[PDB]
Amino acid sequence: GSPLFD
Repeated sequence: GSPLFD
């Protein structure tokens, strides 16, 4: 849901 933590 973000480039780093979904």
